[PDB]
Amino acid sequence: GESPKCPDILVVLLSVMGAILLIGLAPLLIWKLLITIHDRKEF
Amino acid sequence: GALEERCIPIWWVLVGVLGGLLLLTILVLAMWKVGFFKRNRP
Repeated sequence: GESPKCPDILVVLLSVMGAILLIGLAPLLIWKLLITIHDRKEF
Repeated sequence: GALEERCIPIWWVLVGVLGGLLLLTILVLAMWKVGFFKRNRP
């Protein structure tokens, strides 16, 4: 950014690992959420 | 002013991908084993 024109390596590495979690969790979260509603929604 | 000195060296990007994916695998297996995902309803 202002010297580390190259963001810190650890910061970048951690961010990628975090992004992977969000990507993997979204499909699962949507699936889990839909089941809960079909399951929880009192008919 | 030569090697812009990559702000994204190839190794670290590659390494982060493997670690994040490995973590997802363990979480998915754990949820499945607990039946969390088998729980579709009781």
